[PDB]
Amino acid sequence: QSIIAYTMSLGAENSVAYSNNSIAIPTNFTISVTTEILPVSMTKTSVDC
Amino acid sequence: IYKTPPIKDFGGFNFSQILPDPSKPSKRSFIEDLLFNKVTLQKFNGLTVLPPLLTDEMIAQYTSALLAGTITSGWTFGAGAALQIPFAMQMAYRFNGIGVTQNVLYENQKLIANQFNSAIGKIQDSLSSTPSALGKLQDVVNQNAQALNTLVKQLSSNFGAISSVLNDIL
Amino acid sequence: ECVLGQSKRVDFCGKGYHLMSFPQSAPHGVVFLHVTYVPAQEKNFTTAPAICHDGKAHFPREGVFVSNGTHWFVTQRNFYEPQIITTDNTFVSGNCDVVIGIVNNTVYDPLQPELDSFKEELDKYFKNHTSP
Amino acid sequence: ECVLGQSKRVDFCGKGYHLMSFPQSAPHGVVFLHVTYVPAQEKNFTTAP
Amino acid sequence: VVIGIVNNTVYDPLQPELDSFKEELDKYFKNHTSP
Ligand SMILES: *[C@@H]1O[C@H](CO)[C@@H](O[C@@H]2O[C@H](CO)[C@@H](O[C@H]3O[C@H](CO)[C@@H](O)[C@H](O)[C@@H]3O)[C@H](O)[C@H]2NC(C)=O)[C@H](O)[C@H]1NC(C)=O
Ligand SMILES: *[C@@H]1O[C@H](CO)[C@@H](O[C@@H]2O[C@H](CO)[C@@H](O[C@H]3O[C@H](CO)[C@@H](O)[C@H](O)[C@@H]3O)[C@H](O)[C@H]2NC(C)=O)[C@H](O)[C@H]1NC(C)=O
Ligand SMILES: *[C@@H]1O[C@H](CO)[C@@H](O[C@@H]2O[C@H](CO)[C@@H](O[C@H]3O[C@H](CO)[C@@H](O)[C@H](O)[C@@H]3O)[C@H](O)[C@H]2NC(C)=O)[C@H](O)[C@H]1NC(C)=O
Ligand SMILES: *[C@@H]1O[C@H](CO[C@@H]2O[C@@H](C)[C@@H](O)[C@@H](O)[C@@H]2O)[C@@H](O[C@@H]2O[C@H](CO)[C@@H](O)[C@H](O)[C@H]2NC(C)=O)[C@H](O)[C@H]1NC(C)=O
Ligand SMILES: *[C@@H]1O[C@H](CO[C@@H]2O[C@@H](C)[C@@H](O)[C@@H](O)[C@@H]2O)[C@@H](O[C@@H]2O[C@H](CO)[C@@H](O)[C@H](O)[C@H]2NC(C)=O)[C@H](O)[C@H]1NC(C)=O
Ligand SMILES: *[C@@H]1O[C@H](CO)[C@@H](O[C@@H]2O[C@H](CO)[C@@H](O)[C@H](O)[C@H]2NC(C)=O)[C@H](O)[C@H]1NC(C)=O
Ligand SMILES: *[C@@H]1O[C@H](CO)[C@@H](O[C@@H]2O[C@H](CO)[C@@H](O)[C@H](O)[C@H]2NC(C)=O)[C@H](O)[C@H]1NC(C)=O
Ligand SMILES: *[C@@H]1O[C@H](CO)[C@@H](O)[C@H](O)[C@H]1NC(C)=O
Ligand SMILES: *[C@@H]1O[C@H](CO)[C@@H](O)[C@H](O)[C@H]1NC(C)=O
Ligand SMILES: *[C@@H]1O[C@H](CO)[C@@H](O)[C@H](O)[C@H]1NC(C)=O
Ligand SMILES: *[C@@H]1O[C@H](CO)[C@@H](O)[C@H](O)[C@H]1NC(C)=O
Repeated sequence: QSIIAYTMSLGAENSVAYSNNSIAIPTNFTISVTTEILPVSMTKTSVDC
Repeated sequence: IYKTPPIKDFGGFNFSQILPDPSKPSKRSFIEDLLFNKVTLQKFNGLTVLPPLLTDEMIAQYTSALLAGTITSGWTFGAGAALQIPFAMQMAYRFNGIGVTQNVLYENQKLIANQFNSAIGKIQDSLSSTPSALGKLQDVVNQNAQALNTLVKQLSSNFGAISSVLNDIL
Repeated sequence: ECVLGQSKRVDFCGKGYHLMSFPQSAPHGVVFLHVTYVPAQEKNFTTAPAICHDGKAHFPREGVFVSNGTHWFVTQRNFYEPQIITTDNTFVSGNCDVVIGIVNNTVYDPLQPELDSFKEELDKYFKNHTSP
Repeated sequence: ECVLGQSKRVDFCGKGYHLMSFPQSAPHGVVFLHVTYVPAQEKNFTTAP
Repeated sequence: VVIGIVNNTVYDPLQPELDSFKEELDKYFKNHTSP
């Protein structure tokens, strides 16, 4: 293992096949849970001059 | 990152002004070439400018994916697996979000087609004629330069000393 | 909004179609558990903008017309649920001479099967009445 | 919210009834092209509740 | 109870779907008299 430098990849390339009479309709689904974190306060502090 | 198909049979619309132009050295379209020309923009005393992480060509590649996806797939690619729907039914769904029935579009397909194409052309003319259209961005670049320039001007102030040249008083 | 009700602003309460969330406390903060519904594997089909049957252009009340290459039906936008083409699921609007790219299919109405049973029922009653 | 989908909030994504938007890059910014439906000339009538 | 209400006839699409059948049945009854 070593350190290397390169150009970043904008993501995984993927093309879509457009047409004027083609449609895709899902037949299944999954229920995934995603977390989310937000700060709401800080430690209050008072100082005497 | 999606990419548009080579075919441009989008039901009488043309997205030419917004679809990227391969001719330019950078993959930029007609509209954002006007914007890059409108805006007007290492130093001795420590003042350095650092380059952004995303190079200016890299951003233009993202906007193509955001634009290619929304012109062939609808709203699905943002909230699931990408699915293809012809553009003629893409507009029909949008009208249902307005509360007008979907028959109106297929009854007047030509009129909406012409009005959309004509409207896009006006934006290129309106932006390129009046110079005050980009006031919001132009404020940011001017504000940054002015404050930084004043800092250099401050080195010539005496601040009540005998001379503003540090080596001179020494 | 995300918790006390259901949200429609896409990608605000969870990535995908949102259902609800369950808040949890934290030291000097708060953490959410968004529950998102996202479609699984897909399948390509043949689609149409409308159906003309007797000179009139037909349109689904909600969803989209769909064909697998042999027959046309109507299903919901986000889940494959085949249904027979019914007029109760398809209103009519004017003639079909302007719909660009229009295709052909017969249109069924759940009115006919009710009439078909009684029409056949009426046929036998008249045949019986010939005996006297 | 109104590029990956359609917005029902009034005035939030352009004056009038909204259909979609198109993003375009810019130096240190972004410019939006809101395509908004707007009702044309009207006509008076008589109504009953 | 409703204010501002006015009178107007109301069309019922399923009625001609049965009126035509009843009309055609009544014709059959007249036809059934001849034999
Ligand atoms: C596309 O969808 C069509 C609608 O479902 C489908 O037609 C249906 O096909 C099934 C078989 O897959 C038939 O089911 C019957 O098949 C034989 C026919 O005699 C019977 O013995 C069986 O017991 C069974 O009931 C349906 O009858 C048929 N429906 C119609 C209206 O024709 C196509 O097959 C689908 N095509 C593909 C490629 O999947
Ligand atoms: C969907 O089915 C419709 C009915 O089968 C069909 O309309 C029919 O089209 C044929 C031929 O296109 C017409 O036949 C006449 O066509 C031309 C005039 O356009 C004449 O020169 C021919 O000699 C012939 O008489 C029918 O008149 C016409 N019927 C009606 C009621 O309009 C549609 O074309 C079909 N649509 C698709 C996309 O296949
Ligand atoms: C819609 O049709 C209704 C029925 O055809 C009609 O209601 C009728 O109104 C008249 C006018 O008042 C009534 O006539 C009687 O009115 C009072 C009682 O309301 C009596 O004291 C009088 O002597 C007179 O005979 C009818 O009795 C009444 N019929 C019914 C069934 O309600 C409405 O008026 C029509 N709508 C409008 C806007 O006119
Ligand atoms: C649904 O189909 C599309 C393309 O339609 C295909 O066209 C014919 C070749 C015939 O085979 C039809 O039955 C097909 O439906 C698929 O897009 C292609 O996907 C493959 C990989 O799966 C890819 O190699 C091709 O390049 C794609 N086509 C184009 C024009 O780029 C699509 O993948 C199919 N749906 C699914 C879920 O696989
Ligand atoms: C629809 O009509 C209104 C006014 O109602 C009419 O009033 C009388 C003139 C009589 O004809 C009634 O039967 C009508 O119902 C119009 O409002 C007027 O607009 C003009 C300017 O266009 C203005 O000068 C008037 O003052 C307005 N009327 C009032 C009472 O203020 C309205 O414009 C008509 N609809 C359209 C699309 O023109
Ligand atoms: C939809 O997908 C789910 C999983 O995402 C499928 O459930 C699995 O089905 C396989 C059958 O091969 C089982 O072995 C797994 O144990 C199932 N998973 C769970 C969590 O129970 C489901 O069958 C799919 N349904 C359809 C109609 O495609
Ligand atoms: C798509 O529409 C656009 C605008 O309505 C068309 O753009 C012009 O087309 C003419 C015809 O060749 C050219 O001379 C102009 O130079 C084009 N404009 C620009 C800014 O280059 C375009 O031709 C249409 N494309 C199709 C296939 O119809
Ligand atoms: C779809 O496009 C092809 C060629 O681009 C064309 O031949 C075909 O007629 C189009 N479909 C419809 C329904 O018009
Ligand atoms: C005709 O109807 C009567 C009862 O109404 C029944 O008894 C008789 O069997 C019927 N005729 C035939 C041929 O079924
Ligand atoms: C509407 O208002 C007028 C006067 O402002 C009144 O005469 C009339 O009765 C009202 N309409 C109804 C249905 O009551
Ligand atoms: C009248 O009834 C006879 C059966 O007795 C039937 O054959 C004939 O078609 C009927 N008339 C008409 C006009 O259908």
